Order: sequence, then C-alpha cells, then structure tokens
Amino acid sequence: GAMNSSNYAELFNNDIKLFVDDTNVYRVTVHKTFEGNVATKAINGCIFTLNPKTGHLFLKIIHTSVWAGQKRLSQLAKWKTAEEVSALVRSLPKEEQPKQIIVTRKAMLDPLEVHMLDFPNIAIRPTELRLPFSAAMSIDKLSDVVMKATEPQMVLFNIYDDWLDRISSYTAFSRLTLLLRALKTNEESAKMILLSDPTITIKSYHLWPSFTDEQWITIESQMRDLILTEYGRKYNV
Amino acid sequence: MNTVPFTSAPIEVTIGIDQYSFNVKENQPFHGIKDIPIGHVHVIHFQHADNSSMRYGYWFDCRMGNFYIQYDPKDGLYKMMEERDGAKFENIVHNFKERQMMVSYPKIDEDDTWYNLTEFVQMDKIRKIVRKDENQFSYVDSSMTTVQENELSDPAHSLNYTVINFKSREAIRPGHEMEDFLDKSYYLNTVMLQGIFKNSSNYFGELQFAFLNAMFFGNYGSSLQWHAMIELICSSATVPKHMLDKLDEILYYQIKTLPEQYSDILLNERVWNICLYSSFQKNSLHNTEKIMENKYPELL
Ligand SMILES: Cc1noc(C)c1CN(C)C(=O)C(C)(C)N
Repeated sequence: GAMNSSNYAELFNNDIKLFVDDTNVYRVTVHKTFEGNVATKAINGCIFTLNPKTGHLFLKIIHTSVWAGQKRLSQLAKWKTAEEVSALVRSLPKEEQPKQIIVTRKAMLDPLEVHMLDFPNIAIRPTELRLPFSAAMSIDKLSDVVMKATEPQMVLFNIYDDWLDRISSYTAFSRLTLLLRALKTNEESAKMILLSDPTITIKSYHLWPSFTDEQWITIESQMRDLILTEYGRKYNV
Repeated sequence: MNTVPFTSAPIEVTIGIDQYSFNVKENQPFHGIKDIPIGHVHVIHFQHADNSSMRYGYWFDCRMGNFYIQYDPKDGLYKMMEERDGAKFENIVHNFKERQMMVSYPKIDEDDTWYNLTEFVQMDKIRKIVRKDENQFSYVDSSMTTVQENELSDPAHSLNYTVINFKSREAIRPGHEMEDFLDKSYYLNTVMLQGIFKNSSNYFGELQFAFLNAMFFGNYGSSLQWHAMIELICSSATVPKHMLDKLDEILYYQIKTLPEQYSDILLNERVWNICLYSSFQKNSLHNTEKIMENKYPELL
C-alpha cells in the first residue's frame, strides 16, 4: 500500500523502484492582460523520476508546446506525466523495469494505473512522506536544461553525483532530501550555504559541490539550522 | 392467472412474492399463492423465522411450466419443483382453490410497480446469469457471490453478471487512456452495448435483475453490479437519448420501492452523488433526482 516512515528502508533494497513527482510538469506565471484581466503563461516543466537506490534521475522535459490548444491543463498534466512514465518503462529492458512506482501526490495514482494496465505486476503506490522534490528546479543545472529546451527531451542525471562511492543509498537519500528541503524553505540561504566557500566547486559532470566527508557534515548541519531558523521565523518561536 | 401451490408449510417462514410478503406459522394450513399475473417474471422468496440468516428464493415464469414448493427437511429449505403432469397439477391447484388454502397475489389494478421493476427482465437472461440448466426456474440467495467477486469460490453457485471494471484493458483503448477513463462512452456503447449486451434492453434487464437481487436477498455483489451499471451510463458523455429517459424511469421505480430503512446498506453514497451532481448525466435524471432528494436527502 502506502509508503511511510514504517517501511522506509524498502527504498534501498534490491527491488527496482522509482519515485515520480509531477509538481513541476505544468508551470505558469500569472499576469495581467491589457484589459486588466488575468491570464497565465506556461513555461517549460519537467517530470522528476528518480531511482532512490542508484540516484538515476530520468528528467523528462515538458515543453510548453505540449499544452497548446489543450483545456483543463492541470488535469491533462497528470495524464501526460503518466503517459511519459509509461513510455519510459516500455523503453527500458525488462530487467531494468521497476517493480514499483511510488507517486509523491495521490492524484497521480489513477492516471498512472490506467497507463500501466499493460504492466499488472508493477505496483503503483502512494506515500505518506512529504518529499521535497518540487525543489528540483532549485538545482541550477536542472533548471537550466529545462528552461533552455526548445522541444520535448529526456535528460539523464545522477542526483547523488559520486556520493555512493563513499556513503550508502540510505545516507545519500537523506542528504538529498535535506538539501532539497532547505532549498524549498529558503532557496537563497540554502544556495548561499552551498557556495559560500569559492574553493569548493561543482564539477562539470556533477550537480552539487565537491565536498569532503567532513565538509558535508558542516554543510548538513548548516542546512538543518536553516530549516529550523526558517521554522522559527515562520511560526515565531 | 397462474398458481404456485405448496405441499405444506412445516416451518415458520416469511414468504415473499415479488414486492409482497406474508408470515406463515409452523404447520399452518398454507398451500400456496394464486392469481399470479401472467406476462412477467416473478420471484418467490423465503426467510425462516428461526434463522433470518439466508434469504433465498426462486425466479420463475409461469408460462414456462407448472411449479410448486415443498419443504425438504433434509436440506432444510423450501424448494421449487416442476410437475410435468399437467392434468394432476391442474387437479391439485383446483382442490386447494376450492378449500381456500391459498393467498391471492394482491395486485392493485392501478399499480404498475412490478412491471416497472421488471420491464426488461427476461427469464432466458436470468438463466444465463444463474446457471442450473436442468431447471426452468433460478435459485438465488443472500450469500451467492458474483464471477467478479470470485476473481478478487464455488463456480457452479455464482452469479454470472457481466464484469464491469473501469480500470481494465477492456475499458481503456491504448492511446485513449485519459479520454476513455474520464468519458466512458466507448466502453458503454461499443464494448458493452454493441459488443456484449447487443442492445440496451438486455443491459437494462441485467441492471434491473441485479437491483432486485440486492433488494430481495440483500445480495452484496448484486448491489455492486447495479451501481456499476448505473455509473457506467452516468459517466458516459454520449448516451442515446432514449436510454437516458428510460434509465430515469427505471431508477425512479427502484428508489420508490426500496425500503426506507434499508437505504444505508443498499445505496452507495459515492455513486449516487457522482451520478446526480457531478457526472455527464447530472441533469438527465430529473425523476430520479427528485425522488432521491425527497426520500434520501441524508445520503446526499
Ligand atoms: C403441491 C403440489 N403442487 O403440484 C403438485 C404436483 C403437488 C403435489 N406433489 C407433491 C405430488 O403429487 C408429487 C408427489 C408428484 N410430487
């Protein structure tokens, strides 16, 4: 059934699984028209499909042309997400296909179940975890490839860089969710923390800076403080 | 007018015939039901006084044979049997009539209720849902499961309703996933009506039979089938105008007949609110919406 705190280590077992987050598929800016009405302008979006064990990210870029002349875009976006995830699964060799797909929002369950009828053995699950994957577009290199796209495109990343050489998947996912939670709560502070020391760079082939094990402990502590800092500023505590 | 004679009534029982019912005491001199209208299917049903567990009964059509009930003390129920000897049965029915040992099917002349509940129900279709080919009548009870229920366990004792599943490859055309899931017209009109049922009359007959088994036996899988068949129409944007108008009449009489006090277990809040207030047909069921709002406003 649902994925939660109780069955959390299941994420890092050897059954292939993917998280799917549709938050950033349909993105708009809201603006005034010359006549003083309101209108939206879509901007490019993305499906965030992540293997939490390996770090493999299948970033399907959603170009604004897919919305042209369509109605009820917020509903269409869930179905387009499910269409693209189903297409991804069908594109993978059988031994790479997931056993389970965990959607971060329950409104994705029926769209994905219907698109995956051909795969009755792939379990479609919700989660009670509040995961911060919406903040994916705060990772500069991901945001850059989405905004520069002129057509539909799939781009493959490892969201853990080379961390798995040194830490376990469980620890890597914990670091990722802490980083993303901070970027989501205070993007400016979070990005300040990540770049404050110019001697630490992001490799061309990486998303995050090349911190030593010791420097990651400092960074991780600074991110926790931020989440608590913002939490006080927010609630006055 | 036809007659269902009884050899006796050895155990106390509430006997139903269609929407009517009466209590018979243990060893009371009861020998059956006369003046049964020809032209309709009928159901004769039973609930023992000492074990209200298991309502059970028999669907029949008096045009297809001479049927009677005798209690079996071994299997502990009232069984329907066919007498092939017309002469002997006609004689039995006459002698019992003369001794006034039969209740009369109590139909008011103005009253079209039973016709309205069974308009599309045919005995030949009942016998394909309820398989026991050696008898001309069909046994149903409270506990019998449907083919669909069994897939999710004795197959010979099942209700073979047409399986309806909105998240199935039958319901969803490859490449029309969103379209077919949000607007079930393809599934209704091509798969079910053209493909399986052949016409709306057979569809309505199964819908009406499912309701009657839900109401008379408390049969849960029958209730599921009835609601699924309603929901498939209501969730279709393109339905022939004659089917919508007939559905409104069918449901109106079903809601009218339902015991006010069984609504909590015979009516699915989600389906009815969806069908009356959200679906494509939310404005096409005027009669049904009015009786539902006046009789069961809590459900909504
Ligand atoms: C009562 C009733 N109704 O039809 C018939 C026939 C009967 C009586 N039945 C029990 C008979 O005579 C036999 C013994 C042949 N089953």
